[PDB]
Amino acid sequence: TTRSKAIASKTKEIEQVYRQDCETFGMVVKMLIEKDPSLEKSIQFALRQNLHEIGERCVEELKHFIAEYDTS
Amino acid sequence: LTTRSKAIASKTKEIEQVYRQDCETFGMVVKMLIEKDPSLEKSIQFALRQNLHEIGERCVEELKHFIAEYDTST
Amino acid sequence: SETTERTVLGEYNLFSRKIEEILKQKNVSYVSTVSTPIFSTAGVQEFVDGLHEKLNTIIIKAS
Repeated sequence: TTRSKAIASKTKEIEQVYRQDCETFGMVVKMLIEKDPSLEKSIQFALRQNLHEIGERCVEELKHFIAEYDTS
Repeated sequence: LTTRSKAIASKTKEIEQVYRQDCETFGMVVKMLIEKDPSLEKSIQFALRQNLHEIGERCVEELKHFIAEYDTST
Repeated sequence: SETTERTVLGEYNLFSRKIEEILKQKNVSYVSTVSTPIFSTAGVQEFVDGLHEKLNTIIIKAS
């Protein structure tokens, strides 16, 4: 309704932050691998866990924005 | 002081800020990587050092480039 | 050698779909438009200090 605007705005913000976390993790990991190629496969687990957990915190951040907003 | 001394000093300050940013970003990412898979600690650290060194050298090259450009066209 | 890119993009997709499930569920709202990520244009203080010294050296030589 009227609130739709506000939720969309914070969701865009959070997506931008997560997108940045992604670009950074990938850039660093690619350079690490550039220097040490035997990492290419084994590092994936640590990359994936990090990005998954960060993803969830971002997701959680949005939920607790919704719940707080709808309190009145 | 001279225009030229000021230009070199500011260029140096800018390069150092950029480098500091890159080092802190590399270090933050690598710390999270290692927390999640500590068996990687030694090889990731090694690759870290390699990167921070090469980038360090490019910073050095960048400053020399600046000085050389300035002293060939001003 | 696209494994890292494929990984990061896959994480971003999973994330944005979970974002959409939340938005739809509670409640309504519209389509996000953040572009998908892209990859092209312990102690670190020792590297900072090393750079600072090489650059001061250069500066001095320059005068």
